Amino acid sequence: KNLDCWVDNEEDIDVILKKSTILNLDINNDIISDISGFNSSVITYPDAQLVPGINGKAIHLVNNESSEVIVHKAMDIEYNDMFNNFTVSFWLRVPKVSASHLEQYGTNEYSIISSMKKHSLSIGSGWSVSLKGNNLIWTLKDSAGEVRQITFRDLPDKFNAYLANKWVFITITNDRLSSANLYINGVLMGSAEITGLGAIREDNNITLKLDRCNNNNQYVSIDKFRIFCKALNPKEIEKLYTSYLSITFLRDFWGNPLRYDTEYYLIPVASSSKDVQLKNITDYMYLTNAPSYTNGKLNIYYRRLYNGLKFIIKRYTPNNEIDSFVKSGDFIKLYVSYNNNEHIVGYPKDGNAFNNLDRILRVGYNAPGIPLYKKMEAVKLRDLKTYSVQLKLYDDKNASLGLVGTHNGQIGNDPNRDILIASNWYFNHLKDKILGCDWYFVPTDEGWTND
Ligand SMILES: CC(=O)N[C@H]1[C@H](O[C@@H]2[C@H](O[C@@]3(C(=O)O)C[C@H](O)[C@@H](NC(C)=O)[C@H]([C@H](O)[C@@H](CO)O[C@]4(C(=O)O)C[C@H](O)[C@@H](NC(C)=O)[C@H]([C@H](O)[C@H](O)CO)O4)O3)[C@@H](O)[C@H](O[C@H]3[C@H](O)[C@@H](O)[C@H](OCC[Si](C)(C)C)O[C@@H]3CO)O[C@@H]2CO)O[C@H](CO)[C@H](O)[C@@H]1O[C@@H]1O[C@H](CO)[C@H](O)[C@H](O[C@]2(C(=O)O)C[C@H](O)[C@@H](NC(C)=O)[C@H]([C@H](O)[C@H](O)CO)O2)[C@H]1O
Repeated sequence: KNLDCWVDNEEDIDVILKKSTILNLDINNDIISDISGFNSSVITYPDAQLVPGINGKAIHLVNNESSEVIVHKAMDIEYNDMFNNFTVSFWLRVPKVSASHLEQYGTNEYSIISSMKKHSLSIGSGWSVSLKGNNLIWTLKDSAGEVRQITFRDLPDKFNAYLANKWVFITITNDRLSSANLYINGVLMGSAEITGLGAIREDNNITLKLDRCNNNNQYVSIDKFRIFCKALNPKEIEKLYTSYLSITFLRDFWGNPLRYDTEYYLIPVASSSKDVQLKNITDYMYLTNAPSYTNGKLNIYYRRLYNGLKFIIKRYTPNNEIDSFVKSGDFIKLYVSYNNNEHIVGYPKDGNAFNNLDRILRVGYNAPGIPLYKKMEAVKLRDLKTYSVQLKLYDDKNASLGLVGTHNGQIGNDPNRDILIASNWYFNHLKDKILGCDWYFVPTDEGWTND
């Protein structure tokens, strides 16, 4: 803590994050402003775009020189990082680079955030955040012209990868008396020795914009951009990361808010390589293997997306109000979209159920006279870091029919399958690290396109 900023009380992480923050980009009524107490100024150019963020709206940048945000560092923070420790933390969302783009822009490195005066592949001093292929780069440069750099390679499985259009949380801490550490989602991804460079003298503006990017199509989103005047520690990091994740909103596979009337494919967290298939209208659902995509020469692979059943969420009692956002604790009707029709998902009174308890879900059941329970509550009962949802079924008396999940079993002469069910069993295993009632809601997205 020798080169850290504040000098008061080294115990309360919550209070430490606040007191040590020196720049803080928040967005309110469509304006980006600094919300640390320093009131640095931010100038939002004309083509800076706002999109859903992990908690309110975020900044979306596209590839024209008029899509940018500038921060004019205030008087009393202007120089902080010339010698002291600083930490930069932000949420990022980069689209899965298409294999074509990996071929033709894979050696093109460009910035998205930078404190460092630029000129025709010649650089000032300061730092930048840059992308080159599927690499995320941190980069410190000092008055003498000396550089320190971290290069984090994204894993080759894009379903899991940090640079494949999911929101991820970046934090970079630089302790001038030791290292620069690169974290993603609270984990240490990369690091380098920064002992030895002196005097980081940079631009008086922090700049948000794509810089020297060859692909006319790139975009990226940045939220909650923040500068602390210290190398935060991982226990500080963990707390900073989870603080952004308030349960009150459910999220889609990408980290964006869960909405009604929109098509999502279901993929189970515990079985991420499966899609949902349906036996027949009126019948059960089961897990089947999704088709996968590999490419050797590019070192990349993913299970493909956009097949299996699409579902749609609707409010139980719906009509007049304005929130298209599914709140955890909301009661919904779940439907399957198959040829323009909406077939509600439910469990009919007395439908088979393994063992009398794991109730086999049914798509489109219509047996006259037979009650069909379809009131669901979508909830976030665990695993906050994972953008996943749980779904609870009720019968028509407000008794619980269980969380939605699967159960291996056999039905008639179809083969062994993992059939979708509703069961109260899950409710005793809620601390498990992996659970079978955990769902990803996946909407089509510009950022992910199967090649
Ligand atoms: C199906 C099941 O195992 N559990 C369902 C549960 O059923 C019970 C019952 O057994 C009980 C029990 O759990 O309730 C009670 C029983 O007294 C004890 N045994 C003793 C004396 O302790 C067993 C025991 O604890 C079981 C665990 O359940 O463990 C052993 C075992 O001793 O038998 C442990 C052993 O190491 C295992 N061996 C091996 C090599 O793995 C075995 C073995 O796996 C099992 O024997 C078979 O899998 O388990 O627990 C049932 O035994 C009972 O069965 C009925 C039977 O179904 C029925 O046919 C029979 O009727 C018949 C006679 Si006749 C056909 C000749 C006419 O009647 C008997 C008795 O009634 O049913 C009980 C009903 O209550 O019931 C609940 C309902 O709420 C659930 O169905 C349980 O299943 C879970 O369902 C979830 C979704 O609904 C998931 O699918 C779970 O699956 C995952 C998961 O966690 O989601 C799926 C994962 O892929 C899987 N991964 C891995 C790595 O395994 C996991 C994993 O299996 C477990 O999480 C633990 O690792 O499950 C379902 O598990």
